[PDB]
Amino acid sequence: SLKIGIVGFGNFGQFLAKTMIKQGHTLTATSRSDYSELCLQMGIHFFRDVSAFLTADIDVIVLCTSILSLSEVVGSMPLTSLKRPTLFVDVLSVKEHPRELLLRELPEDSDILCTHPMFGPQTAKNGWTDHTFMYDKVRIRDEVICSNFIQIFATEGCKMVQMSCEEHDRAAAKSQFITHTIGRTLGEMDIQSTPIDTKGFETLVKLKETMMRDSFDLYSGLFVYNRFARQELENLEHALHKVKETLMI
Amino acid sequence: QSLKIGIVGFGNFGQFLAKTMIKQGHTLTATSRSDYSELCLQMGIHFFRDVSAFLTADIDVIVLCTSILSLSEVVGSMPLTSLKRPTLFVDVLSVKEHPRELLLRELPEDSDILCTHPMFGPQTAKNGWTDHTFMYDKVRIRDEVICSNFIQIFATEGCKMVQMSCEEHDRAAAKSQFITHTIGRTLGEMDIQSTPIDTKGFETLVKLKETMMRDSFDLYSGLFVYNRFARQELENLEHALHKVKETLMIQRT
Ligand SMILES: NC(=O)c1ccc[n+]([C@@H]2O[C@H](COP(=O)([O-])OP(=O)(O)OC[C@H]3O[C@@H](n4cnc5c(N)ncnc54)[C@H](OP(=O)(O)O)[C@@H]3O)[C@@H](O)[C@H]2O)c1
Ligand SMILES: NC(=O)c1ccc[n+]([C@@H]2O[C@H](COP(=O)([O-])OP(=O)(O)OC[C@H]3O[C@@H](n4cnc5c(N)ncnc54)[C@H](OP(=O)(O)O)[C@@H]3O)[C@@H](O)[C@H]2O)c1
Ligand SMILES: N[C@@H](Cc1ccc(O)cc1)C(=O)O
Ligand SMILES: N[C@@H](Cc1ccc(O)cc1)C(=O)O
Repeated sequence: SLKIGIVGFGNFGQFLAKTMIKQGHTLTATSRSDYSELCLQMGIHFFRDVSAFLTADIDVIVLCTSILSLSEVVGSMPLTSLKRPTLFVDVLSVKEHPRELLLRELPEDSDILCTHPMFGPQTAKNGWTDHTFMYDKVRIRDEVICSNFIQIFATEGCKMVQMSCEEHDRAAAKSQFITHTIGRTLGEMDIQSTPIDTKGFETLVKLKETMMRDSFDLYSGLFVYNRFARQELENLEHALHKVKETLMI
Repeated sequence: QSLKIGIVGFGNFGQFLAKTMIKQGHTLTATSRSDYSELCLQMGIHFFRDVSAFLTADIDVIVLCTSILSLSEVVGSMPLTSLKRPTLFVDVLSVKEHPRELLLRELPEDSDILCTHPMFGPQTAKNGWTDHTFMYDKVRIRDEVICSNFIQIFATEGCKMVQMSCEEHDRAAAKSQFITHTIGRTLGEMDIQSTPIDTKGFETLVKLKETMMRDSFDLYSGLFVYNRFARQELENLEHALHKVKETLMIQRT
């Protein structure tokens, strides 16, 4: 049982909180917007003031804010007020950025665990089993607390993948970022089902619908803060152009 | 007497009203600028992200719970021709001449208008609404049954029921609640602290400060910008403080 504080209690913060509560951990939260009533509903304590959140009795701080805002959020936190050395976990969709920034900004005696649960409310509605949880033990000295946190995902059946933040971003730029870009592009075309949909087109409509559920902040953070994304955007754009020219001749 | 109620603006006060409406057995729908999907799931409310879908739902009464400052933009963005049926619009803004004038100008003629201000909220009616004041003005009512069923929501909670014009409301609110918030905001800027030797009077001021600082600055701003009688009351406050101050100087001398 862990005392887990969520920083950024939005869509994915709430998603993680439901399962950690179910396992019996003690959850608290803080966020830019006021989630007092939703935390009341869920049965957890919300701290309108980040300073009171950080002086509380807390084993793990999970950074669930948007990629775009992480630097501002960490910058606004009075981290010297931490009672104890504390494990910091990030769940951002890109990994080199939070690794670099937490190593730079956190107090040195705070541990760092960089993760990406490769799933969320769209793909893992009825549980985490067989979805991938990527993690990088960036700066761990309390292996007990870190293992307790990682076990949250192991006991839910996740496929557990240790890899560096760099290898994550290289792979994510080719897969997740391309998938979102295609979903977003179909969203601007506003593709719609017809009476003669093929199965392939049905999957694309569904892919469009699920990708459009993520914020534009999230999508844009995949591009801005993954140094490998720009070339994958080029690869996609160049390939489409080459396909077009085989048709145009 | 159980209603299909849609709430526009599911923020701090919209949620406050919904809690008691759910307790009474009403069926609630909500829409808002921000996404309250999860919280509405918890409370059993049907949440529409898009106001156009909101307006085609099965709604008896639409309750406008957006900030004073945003009412004009929110109503303006509503495709009001999407309305399935003539519908009662209720306003719960803390000032009243403004929504009354705007809804009479903007709403479809066939839609009824009840202009209200519950003189209480999360800070003062935390443990129930009993013997708090609920003000209302029947601006344009033709279906008396639905209007009466809505007003019943507050009467059954033990509210003090005050029928009064929107003008008379703003006249009284400029002299009272605006002054109260101004004093609380002034004490908040002074950041007054408790002391070894607090008197009871000072204790109530500290408490008043804390309660007044819990409302949004948008709200406090709306009390002044959209009440044509607030400006004179802010002058009367400064004028009174300076009158007291000068008598101290004369007493000093
Ligand atoms: N399935 C998923 O959605 C998923 C999966 C894996 C990882 N992630 C990652 O989890 C994190 C949150 O994802 P999300 O889906 O909830 O959507 P998101 O739009 O990326 O992030 C929303 C959260 O970021 C906060 N936020 C945004 N801008 C802020 C700013 N200037 N200042 C302070 N706080 C700000 C928001 O606070 P408020 O809510 O209080 O306004 C909210 O809590 C992201 O880093 C995402 O990359 C998401
Ligand atoms: N005790 C009270 O607080 C109390 C008592 C009586 C009457 N009232 C009145 O009830 C109404 C709500 O008050 P409140 O306490 O909840 O705080 P408020 O700050 O006055 O209003 C908050 C609501 O206004 C919405 N909003 C603000 N700016 C907006 C904009 N440009 N566009 C669209 N929506 C906007 C917000 O939408 P989102 O939440 O989706 O962001 C939120 O729902 C006010 O008119 C107030 O005068 C309040
Ligand atoms: N939100 C998607 C997955 C996802 C996870 C993280 C991301 O960064 C992006 C997408 C889902 O429900 O599975
Ligand atoms: N929000 C405070 C004060 C307040 C009352 C009425 C209002 O219209 C606005 C603010 C309360 O709980 O009472």
